[PDB]
Amino acid sequence: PQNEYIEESIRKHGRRFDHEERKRKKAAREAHDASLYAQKTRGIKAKLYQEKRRKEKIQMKKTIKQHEERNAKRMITKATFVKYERFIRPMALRQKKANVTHKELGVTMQLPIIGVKKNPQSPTYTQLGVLTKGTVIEVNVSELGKYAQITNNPELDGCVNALLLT
Amino acid sequence: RGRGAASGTKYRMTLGLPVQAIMNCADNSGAKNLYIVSVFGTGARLNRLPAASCGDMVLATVKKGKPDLRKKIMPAIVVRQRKAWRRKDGVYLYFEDNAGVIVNPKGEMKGSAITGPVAKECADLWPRIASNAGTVV
Amino acid sequence: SLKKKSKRRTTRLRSRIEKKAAESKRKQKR
Amino acid sequence: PKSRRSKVLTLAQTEKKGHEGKAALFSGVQQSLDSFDYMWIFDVTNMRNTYLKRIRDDWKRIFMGKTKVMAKALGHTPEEEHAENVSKLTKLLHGAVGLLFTVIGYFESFVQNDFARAGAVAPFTHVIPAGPVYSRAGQIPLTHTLEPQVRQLGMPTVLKNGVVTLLADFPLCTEGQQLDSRQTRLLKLFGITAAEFKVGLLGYYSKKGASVEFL
Amino acid sequence: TSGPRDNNRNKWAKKHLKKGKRAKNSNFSKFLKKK
Amino acid sequence: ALRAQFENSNEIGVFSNLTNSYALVALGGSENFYSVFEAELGDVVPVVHTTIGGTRIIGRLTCGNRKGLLVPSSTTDNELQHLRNSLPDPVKIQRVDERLSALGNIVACNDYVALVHPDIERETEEIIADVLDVEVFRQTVAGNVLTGSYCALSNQGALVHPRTSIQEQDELSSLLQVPLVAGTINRGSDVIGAGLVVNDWCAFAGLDTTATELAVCESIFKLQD
RNA sequence: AUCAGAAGAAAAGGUGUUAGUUCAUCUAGACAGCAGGACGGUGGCCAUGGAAGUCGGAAUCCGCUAAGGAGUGUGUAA
RNA sequence: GGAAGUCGGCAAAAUGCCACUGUCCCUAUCUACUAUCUAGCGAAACCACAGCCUGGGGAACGGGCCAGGCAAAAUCAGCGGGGCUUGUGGCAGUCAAGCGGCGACAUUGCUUUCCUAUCAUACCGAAGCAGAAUUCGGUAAGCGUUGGACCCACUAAUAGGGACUACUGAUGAAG
Repeated sequence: PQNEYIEESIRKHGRRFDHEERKRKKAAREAHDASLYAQKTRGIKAKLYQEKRRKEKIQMKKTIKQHEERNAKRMITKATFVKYERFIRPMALRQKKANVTHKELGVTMQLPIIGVKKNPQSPTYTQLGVLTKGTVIEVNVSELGKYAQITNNPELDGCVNALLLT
Repeated sequence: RGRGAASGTKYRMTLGLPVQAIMNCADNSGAKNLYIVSVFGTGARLNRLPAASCGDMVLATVKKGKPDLRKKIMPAIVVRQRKAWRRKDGVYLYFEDNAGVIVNPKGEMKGSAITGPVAKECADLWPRIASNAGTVV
Repeated sequence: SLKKKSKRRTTRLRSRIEKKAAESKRKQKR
Repeated sequence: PKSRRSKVLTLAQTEKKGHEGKAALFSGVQQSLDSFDYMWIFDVTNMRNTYLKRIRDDWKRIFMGKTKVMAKALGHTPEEEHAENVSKLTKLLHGAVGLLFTVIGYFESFVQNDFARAGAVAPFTHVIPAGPVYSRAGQIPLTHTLEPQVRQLGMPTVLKNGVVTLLADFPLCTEGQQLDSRQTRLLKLFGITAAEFKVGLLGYYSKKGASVEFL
Repeated sequence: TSGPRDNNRNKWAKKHLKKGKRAKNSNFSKFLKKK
Repeated sequence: ALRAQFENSNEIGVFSNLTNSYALVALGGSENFYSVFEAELGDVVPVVHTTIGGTRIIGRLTCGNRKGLLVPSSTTDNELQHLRNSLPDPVKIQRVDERLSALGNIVACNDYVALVHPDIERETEEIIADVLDVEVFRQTVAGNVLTGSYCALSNQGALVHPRTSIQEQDELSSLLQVPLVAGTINRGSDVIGAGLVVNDWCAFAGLDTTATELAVCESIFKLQD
């Protein structure tokens, strides 16, 4: 069949006989259906409806609020950066780039980790380059050599989210 | 491709050729041997090696044959059987050797003239084989 | 029962409900 | 949390003044009573706003607002009313009646026809022939392109090859029968101007004469 | 596959039982019954 | 010509047989197939609702003409008795105790000339001449011994493999004393006997046969008049 | 309560019920329900095959007013 | 039928890639012995007391306790059984329901038996769903979820998971 064939069929033969009655009644009874859906359902499907109704309630509150306004083992267990290397540093834990967000600019910039300045946890972590919360790290800011503070936990989040010391 | 274009329906009969069995090539397509690797229409019967019978379709490999027909697993119709099977008429039948023909999935056989006797069952089901059969008893 | 669980809280629950309520009150005090 | 009728809301931003609007209508009624002359009592009828716009054009101001609200503002008792003998005038003062300033001859003679309203009696016995629909009772030399009207009619009409067809002869209206809402709506799609706008000039509350007759 | 426990299989089974299909069981017992 | 199918199979040369004197169709399956044959030949020749050896493939299991009909030794006495009762007197019926039971796949015959799979026994050749009253030629079509299935033949024409050479077509037609055509059927199905059934005035082909072939059979078998 | 009842998910949702708190109109007729009007410049302007308030971008103005939003949706190629 | 069983030619068979074979598909039948019963002879380990089951008893919840289900002598032969958690990341700014500076959603920045949470079969609602085929969702565990080295086919589909007494037959005293 060609192009909008059902539209042609609707035009040349009409829609269903009671179609307006069915859709009007469906448009009439969802108010009762919604409350029945909210009171009988249990579990994840309940919880998703719980949060999405709050979404629409807050939204409808804001659009209506706008309205009168219109009317008015010896191994590393944390992320690392690259005898002294007594412990094992996996290539998996190795981190090279960080998401450094400028304070004044307020833009998260992808910057390579030039090095780790100091680890507040222990000097051994700084020597081993163990990335932790509150550890100072220096990165190149030519495209923006500046220090920054980690605002995230690379062990859990898996991404080096840090804020520039500027 | 199983049970496809086989006209009517096949009565139940004894299972003669399990998986990994050797049959003679029955047509003059150029093949000599066929090797059963799988059987069409087998259910989830635990530890049941699928088996073939007259008028059945099986994935077969030309073990002995010209290299062009080899190297391609494809369905084949088992045209004869050595195990004794009873007709619904009551008489019990059996042939000397297990024979099969080389057929495309649609149902048209790839041969031009089949050799020796043909099972009356497969001639009933498969009109294409009945088109290309020499003697059926 | 008639339910999907047991209403009689086993004495472990009767044990640790009150103490965890006590830790909750201590948390508000802190 | 409570079973109640859900209220529909929109964003028209055209809500009426309510009490202020009633006060404005009362002020306009007082000014109309203070107008120069012609002391008319006639505001509206079954005709649409086009007739009212035409009437307002032939004047230099017909307006009534809420009926019996102007009378209440003036006051039925002669003490409250600024006019004379308004006690009987208020009884006659009802419905769509309002003052004007521009008359008697035009109102008596000029009566334009308009589409009928529900409740009246049909001026004739309109009949719709079967087959393809005739918008103007077969006056087209009323096309059959009424694709959406077929679904919007509800009456014995089916769409055959994209053409609305009345399977059985459906009498639209008959003379002497009360015009139902369905009958009036069906007649709206046709050219049935079964109405005539009238006026009321029984009396005139003249400033000096103060003789509002009951003619 | 429609299972023999299906209410509509059971429903149409009923209507077969109300044709000449069961009539050949009603008078069919009447055969012996006059003997 | 007609487009007809048995059950949902186009190979109506397998499931039925047709000559100038009678029509044999399969049993118990589609009586719609019987209706199709009856619709064109019901008032002219008998239409026998038969089986051969308890099978529906009677078309490929028998060979016959307007004069005589042959059946294999595999046919039962009951089915043979059925055929003789239904068939009229002028048609003779015989049991051919012959090497290759499937007579339809090896023998294609008309009222005057028959073509046989060379690998037949001499007594079979003698009885065919005795019964069919035709000259018997032990030749082959397109290099294939199955004359009956690869050579759909009638009184006014014949069809063979498209592969067979032009000189081979001329030899067969001259030895058959009838025009011949190298055509196809059922969209490349080369089993002409198994797809097309022909008498001297009507012909039936599978539903999957395209219009080009149907025009060809109409031309060669001249059914237009 | 279609599995009621005899601190953890918990924050939120329910056209379930009952009480209160703070605002609204109301015999100048409240809410709803109905009949009817719901207009004329104007198919305002770019935008386009066709966009006429309702595919799409800014105002979005005015005459009658008791009211008609350069328009609330459905819808029509329009 | 001849390695498809099994990690596999383990053990037989074939003799003294081909071929043979009950390893398997799938077991069946036959023979001897043990086995059972009878006459005789006749131990020991072990033994607080005993022996039905569900839940609960802070633990270790048990065989005794509690609350239930229940519960009719005596035996014979087999089998040995004994309130966590989930479907939705981290940094920064913006609102702002509101409360007492936070601030909720949103916005912008970068990087054997059982369970249902149902694969198939039954039904159902939606989708540019023309037909066919299919996608998503709902009720649903009645019923299936295969055969060979991540693969390669079959298949409607090859879904994801939890874990002395009893059991099975045989006699049996008695109102």
